[PDB]
Amino acid sequence: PLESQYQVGPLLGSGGFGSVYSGIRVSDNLPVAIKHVEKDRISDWGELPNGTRVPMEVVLLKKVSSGFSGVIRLLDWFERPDSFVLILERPEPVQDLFDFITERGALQEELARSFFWQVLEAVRHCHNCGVLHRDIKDENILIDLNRGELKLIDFGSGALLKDTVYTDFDGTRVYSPPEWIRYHRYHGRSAAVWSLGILLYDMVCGDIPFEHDEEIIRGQVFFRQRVSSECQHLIRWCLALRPSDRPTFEEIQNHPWMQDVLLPQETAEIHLH
Ligand SMILES: NC[C@@H](NC(=O)C[C@H]1CNC(=O)c2cc(-c3ccnc(F)c3)cn21)c1ccccc1
Repeated sequence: PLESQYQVGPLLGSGGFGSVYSGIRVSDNLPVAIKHVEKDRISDWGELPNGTRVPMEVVLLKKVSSGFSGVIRLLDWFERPDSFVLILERPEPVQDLFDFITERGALQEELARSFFWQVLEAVRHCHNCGVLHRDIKDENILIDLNRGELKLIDFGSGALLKDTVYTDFDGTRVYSPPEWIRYHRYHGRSAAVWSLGILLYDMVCGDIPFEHDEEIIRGQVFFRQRVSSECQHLIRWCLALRPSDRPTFEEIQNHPWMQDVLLPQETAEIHLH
Protein backbone atom coordinates (compact mmCIF):
# COMPACT_ATOMS: atom_id res chain seq x y z
CA PRO A 1 0.00 0.00 0.00
CA LEU A 2 3.02 2.40 0.06
CA GLU A 3 3.48 2.77 -3.73
CA SER A 4 -0.31 2.88 -4.11
CA GLN A 5 -0.77 5.80 -1.72
CA TYR A 6 2.10 8.10 -2.75
CA GLN A 7 3.57 9.57 -5.91
CA VAL A 8 7.36 9.77 -5.49
CA GLY A 9 9.10 12.94 -6.68
CA PRO A 10 12.81 13.88 -6.70
CA LEU A 11 15.38 13.10 -4.01
CA LEU A 12 15.61 16.02 -1.53
CA GLY A 13 18.68 14.81 0.40
CA SER A 14 20.66 11.88 1.70
CA GLY A 15 23.37 11.25 4.24
CA GLY A 16 23.86 9.68 7.67
CA PHE A 17 20.09 10.05 8.24
CA GLY A 18 19.03 7.99 5.14
CA SER A 19 17.36 9.18 1.92
CA VAL A 20 14.52 11.68 1.75
CA TYR A 21 12.25 12.18 -1.30
CA SER A 22 9.60 14.68 -2.25
CA GLY A 23 6.19 13.09 -2.56
CA ILE A 24 2.49 13.66 -2.97
CA ARG A 25 -0.25 11.77 -1.16
CA VAL A 26 -2.32 10.39 -4.07
CA SER A 27 -5.67 10.40 -2.21
CA ASP A 28 -5.81 14.19 -1.62
CA ASN A 29 -2.65 15.68 -3.22
CA LEU A 30 -1.04 16.58 0.14
CA PRO A 31 2.67 17.43 -0.21
CA VAL A 32 4.81 14.92 1.75
CA ALA A 33 8.41 13.86 2.32
CA ILE A 34 9.31 10.19 2.17
CA LYS A 35 12.25 9.12 4.34
CA HIS A 36 13.96 5.74 3.91
CA VAL A 37 16.27 4.32 6.53
CA GLU A 38 18.09 0.98 6.27
CA LYS A 39 17.61 -1.41 9.22
CA ASP A 40 21.36 -2.01 9.54
CA ARG A 41 21.88 1.75 9.89
CA ILE A 42 19.43 2.26 12.78
CA SER A 43 21.41 3.07 15.95
CA ASP A 44 18.39 3.31 18.29
CA TRP A 45 15.32 1.10 18.49
CA GLY A 46 12.10 1.64 20.35
CA GLU A 47 8.80 -0.09 20.92
CA LEU A 48 5.22 0.93 20.27
CA PRO A 49 2.32 0.92 22.80
CA ASN A 50 1.41 -2.53 21.39
CA GLY A 51 5.09 -3.55 21.56
CA THR A 52 6.40 -3.52 17.98
CA ARG A 53 10.13 -2.90 17.38
CA VAL A 54 10.51 0.34 15.36
CA PRO A 55 13.16 3.07 14.84
CA MET A 56 13.31 5.45 17.84
CA GLU A 57 12.35 8.29 15.47
CA VAL A 58 8.89 6.67 15.02
CA VAL A 59 8.33 6.45 18.83
CA LEU A 60 9.50 10.03 19.34
CA LEU A 61 7.51 11.57 16.50
CA LYS A 62 4.32 9.91 17.78
CA LYS A 63 4.95 11.32 21.27
CA VAL A 64 5.05 14.89 19.89
CA SER A 65 2.11 14.93 17.41
CA SER A 66 -0.76 17.41 18.01
CA GLY A 67 -2.10 20.77 16.67
CA PHE A 68 1.29 22.41 17.19
CA SER A 69 3.17 23.03 13.97
CA GLY A 70 6.69 23.55 15.43
CA VAL A 71 7.68 19.91 15.00
CA ILE A 72 7.45 18.05 11.68
CA ARG A 73 4.41 15.76 11.68
CA LEU A 74 4.66 11.97 11.13
CA LEU A 75 1.72 10.96 8.87
CA ASP A 76 2.47 7.26 8.50
CA TRP A 77 5.27 4.69 8.41
CA PHE A 78 5.91 1.30 6.80
CA GLU A 79 8.22 -1.62 7.42
CA ARG A 80 10.06 -3.31 4.55
CA PRO A 81 12.35 -6.35 4.51
CA ASP A 82 15.52 -4.24 4.99
CA SER A 83 14.21 -0.74 5.74
CA PHE A 84 11.65 1.59 7.33
CA VAL A 85 9.83 4.26 5.37
CA LEU A 86 8.48 7.38 7.18
CA ILE A 87 5.89 9.73 5.67
CA LEU A 88 6.31 13.31 6.89
CA GLU A 89 4.21 16.45 6.23
CA ARG A 90 6.06 18.74 3.78
CA PRO A 91 5.73 22.54 3.83
CA GLU A 92 5.66 24.21 0.42
CA PRO A 93 7.51 26.42 -0.47
CA VAL A 94 10.28 25.49 1.98
CA GLN A 95 14.02 25.93 2.58
CA ASP A 96 16.23 24.57 5.39
CA LEU A 97 17.91 27.08 7.69
CA PHE A 98 21.42 25.98 6.58
CA ASP A 99 20.69 26.93 2.93
CA PHE A 100 18.91 30.13 3.96
CA ILE A 101 21.98 31.26 5.97
CA THR A 102 24.40 30.16 3.22
CA GLU A 103 22.55 32.40 0.73
CA ARG A 104 21.83 35.39 2.89
CA GLY A 105 24.85 35.43 5.22
CA ALA A 106 24.41 36.40 8.90
CA LEU A 107 20.80 37.20 9.77
CA GLN A 108 19.53 40.56 11.00
CA GLU A 109 18.89 40.35 14.75
CA GLU A 110 15.15 40.95 14.36
CA LEU A 111 14.97 37.91 12.09
CA ALA A 112 17.25 35.74 14.26
CA ARG A 113 15.06 36.62 17.30
CA SER A 114 11.88 35.40 15.55
CA PHE A 115 13.56 32.21 14.29
CA PHE A 116 15.35 31.44 17.59
CA TRP A 117 12.11 32.06 19.57
CA GLN A 118 10.26 29.55 17.41
CA VAL A 119 13.00 26.95 17.77
CA LEU A 120 12.73 27.42 21.57
CA GLU A 121 8.92 26.88 21.51
CA ALA A 122 9.43 23.70 19.43
CA VAL A 123 12.15 22.28 21.71
CA ARG A 124 10.04 23.07 24.83
CA HIS A 125 7.15 21.14 23.26
CA CYS A 126 9.43 18.16 22.65
CA HIS A 127 10.63 18.23 26.26
CA ASN A 128 7.07 18.64 27.59
CA CYS A 129 6.18 15.49 25.60
CA GLY A 130 9.10 13.54 27.11
CA VAL A 131 11.27 13.75 23.95
CA LEU A 132 14.93 14.88 23.65
CA HIS A 133 16.04 15.80 20.10
CA ARG A 134 19.85 15.62 20.53
CA ASP A 135 20.68 17.09 17.11
CA ILE A 136 19.45 20.71 17.09
CA LYS A 137 21.21 22.54 14.22
CA ASP A 138 20.47 24.66 11.12
CA GLU A 139 20.26 21.57 8.86
CA ASN A 140 17.45 20.22 11.08
CA ILE A 141 15.22 23.30 10.82
CA LEU A 142 12.86 24.01 7.90
CA ILE A 143 11.43 27.40 7.11
CA ASP A 144 7.87 27.61 5.73
CA LEU A 145 8.62 30.59 3.47
CA ASN A 146 4.97 31.74 3.04
CA ARG A 147 3.89 31.70 6.72
CA GLY A 148 7.26 32.41 8.39
CA GLU A 149 6.96 29.25 10.55
CA LEU A 150 9.89 26.99 11.46
CA LYS A 151 9.73 23.21 11.84
CA LEU A 152 12.13 20.90 13.67
CA ILE A 153 12.98 17.75 11.72
CA ASP A 154 14.94 14.51 12.11
CA PHE A 155 14.51 12.75 15.42
CA GLY A 156 16.80 9.86 14.37
CA SER A 157 19.44 10.73 16.98
CA GLY A 158 16.88 11.47 19.70
CA ALA A 159 15.88 9.71 22.91
CA LEU A 160 13.28 9.63 25.64
CA LEU A 161 13.86 12.59 27.95
CA LYS A 162 15.22 11.54 31.40
CA ASP A 163 16.88 13.22 34.45
CA THR A 164 19.88 10.86 34.71
CA VAL A 165 23.13 11.07 32.69
CA TYR A 166 23.36 10.11 28.97
CA THR A 167 26.52 8.27 27.99
CA ASP A 168 25.67 7.74 24.32
CA PHE A 169 25.53 10.36 21.58
CA ASP A 170 25.22 10.21 17.83
CA GLY A 171 24.18 13.79 16.97
CA THR A 172 26.42 16.44 15.34
CA ARG A 173 29.81 16.82 17.06
CA VAL A 174 30.43 20.59 16.49
CA TYR A 175 27.07 21.27 18.29
CA SER A 176 27.89 18.90 21.19
CA PRO A 177 28.84 20.19 24.65
CA PRO A 178 32.32 20.22 26.31
CA GLU A 179 31.17 17.63 28.90
CA TRP A 180 30.44 15.18 26.05
CA ILE A 181 33.79 15.89 24.42
CA ARG A 182 35.76 15.49 27.70
CA TYR A 183 33.79 12.91 29.68
CA HIS A 184 31.32 11.18 27.36
CA ARG A 185 28.57 12.25 29.77
CA TYR A 186 25.81 14.88 29.58
CA HIS A 187 22.31 15.67 30.87
CA GLY A 188 19.46 16.33 28.41
CA ARG A 189 18.31 19.90 28.93
CA SER A 190 21.68 21.48 29.59
CA ALA A 191 23.22 19.81 26.50
CA ALA A 192 20.22 21.09 24.51
CA VAL A 193 20.88 24.66 25.74
CA TRP A 194 24.53 24.42 24.58
CA SER A 195 23.45 23.39 21.05
CA LEU A 196 20.97 26.32 21.10
CA GLY A 197 23.90 28.71 21.85
CA ILE A 198 25.80 27.24 18.85
CA LEU A 199 22.68 27.73 16.69
CA LEU A 200 22.11 31.34 17.77
CA TYR A 201 25.78 32.21 17.07
CA ASP A 202 25.30 30.56 13.65
CA MET A 203 22.25 32.71 12.87
CA VAL A 204 23.83 36.05 13.80
CA CYS A 205 27.36 35.38 12.52
CA GLY A 206 26.62 33.19 9.47
CA ASP A 207 28.83 30.33 10.73
CA ILE A 208 29.38 28.10 13.79
CA PRO A 209 31.79 29.29 16.46
CA PHE A 210 33.86 26.10 16.99
CA GLU A 211 35.35 23.61 14.56
CA HIS A 212 37.78 21.56 16.72
CA ASP A 213 37.43 19.62 19.96
CA GLU A 214 39.98 21.98 21.58
CA GLU A 215 37.87 25.03 20.69
CA ILE A 216 34.72 23.45 22.23
CA ILE A 217 36.60 22.64 25.46
CA ARG A 218 38.13 26.13 25.72
CA GLY A 219 34.64 27.63 25.04
CA GLN A 220 36.01 31.08 24.22
CA VAL A 221 33.57 32.87 21.92
CA PHE A 222 34.84 35.36 19.30
CA PHE A 223 32.40 37.50 17.27
CA ARG A 224 33.35 37.95 13.61
CA GLN A 225 30.30 40.11 12.81
CA ARG A 226 28.75 43.06 14.60
CA VAL A 227 26.38 41.61 17.22
CA SER A 228 24.56 43.56 19.96
CA SER A 229 25.82 43.36 23.56
CA GLU A 230 22.57 41.69 24.66
CA CYS A 231 22.72 39.02 21.98
CA GLN A 232 26.42 38.39 22.79
CA HIS A 233 25.49 38.01 26.47
CA LEU A 234 22.76 35.44 25.75
CA ILE A 235 25.09 33.41 23.48
CA ARG A 236 27.91 33.38 26.04
CA TRP A 237 25.46 32.30 28.75
CA CYS A 238 24.13 29.38 26.65
CA LEU A 239 27.78 28.41 26.03
CA ALA A 240 28.91 28.33 29.71
CA LEU A 241 31.48 25.59 30.22
CA ARG A 242 29.76 24.29 33.37
CA PRO A 243 26.31 22.84 32.52
CA SER A 244 24.76 24.37 35.68
CA ASP A 245 25.95 27.82 34.65
CA ARG A 246 23.71 27.65 31.49
CA PRO A 247 20.26 29.34 31.48
CA THR A 248 17.04 27.34 31.81
CA PHE A 249 14.57 27.59 28.91
CA GLU A 250 12.53 30.02 30.99
CA GLU A 251 15.64 32.15 31.54
CA ILE A 252 16.44 32.25 27.81
CA GLN A 253 12.94 33.41 26.85
CA ASN A 254 12.91 36.06 29.65
CA HIS A 255 16.30 37.40 28.57
CA PRO A 256 16.33 41.08 27.42
CA TRP A 257 17.40 40.17 23.87
CA MET A 258 14.32 37.93 23.55
CA GLN A 259 11.70 40.64 24.18
CA ASP A 260 9.16 41.79 21.53
CA VAL A 261 9.47 38.89 19.09
CA LEU A 262 7.70 39.22 15.74
CA LEU A 263 4.81 36.90 14.95
CA PRO A 264 5.59 34.34 12.20
CA GLN A 265 3.37 36.11 9.63
CA GLU A 266 4.96 39.53 10.34
CA THR A 267 8.34 37.77 10.03
CA ALA A 268 7.43 36.42 6.57
CA GLU A 269 6.07 39.79 5.34
CA ILE A 270 9.14 41.80 6.41
CA HIS A 271 11.96 39.29 5.86
CA LEU A 272 10.87 36.50 3.57
CA HIS A 273 8.54 38.00 0.91
N1 LIG B 1 19.78 19.52 2.16
C1 LIG B 1 18.43 20.08 2.14
C2 LIG B 1 17.37 18.96 2.25
N2 LIG B 1 17.51 18.42 3.62
C3 LIG B 1 17.35 17.12 3.94
O1 LIG B 1 17.02 16.27 3.12
C4 LIG B 1 17.56 16.73 5.40
C5 LIG B 1 16.76 15.48 5.83
C6 LIG B 1 17.42 15.07 7.15
N3 LIG B 1 16.59 14.11 7.87
C7 LIG B 1 15.25 14.10 7.92
O2 LIG B 1 14.61 13.39 8.69
C8 LIG B 1 14.53 14.98 6.97
C9 LIG B 1 13.22 15.31 6.72
C10 LIG B 1 13.19 16.25 5.69
C11 LIG B 1 11.94 16.90 5.16
C12 LIG B 1 10.78 16.83 5.93
C13 LIG B 1 9.61 17.48 5.53
N4 LIG B 1 9.61 18.20 4.38
C14 LIG B 1 10.74 18.30 3.63
F1 LIG B 1 10.69 19.02 2.49
C15 LIG B 1 11.94 17.68 4.00
C16 LIG B 1 14.49 16.57 5.28
N5 LIG B 1 15.36 15.84 6.15
C17 LIG B 1 16.05 19.57 1.91
C18 LIG B 1 15.78 19.86 0.56
C19 LIG B 1 14.56 20.45 0.17
C20 LIG B 1 13.60 20.75 1.15
C21 LIG B 1 13.88 20.45 2.50
C22 LIG B 1 15.09 19.87 2.88
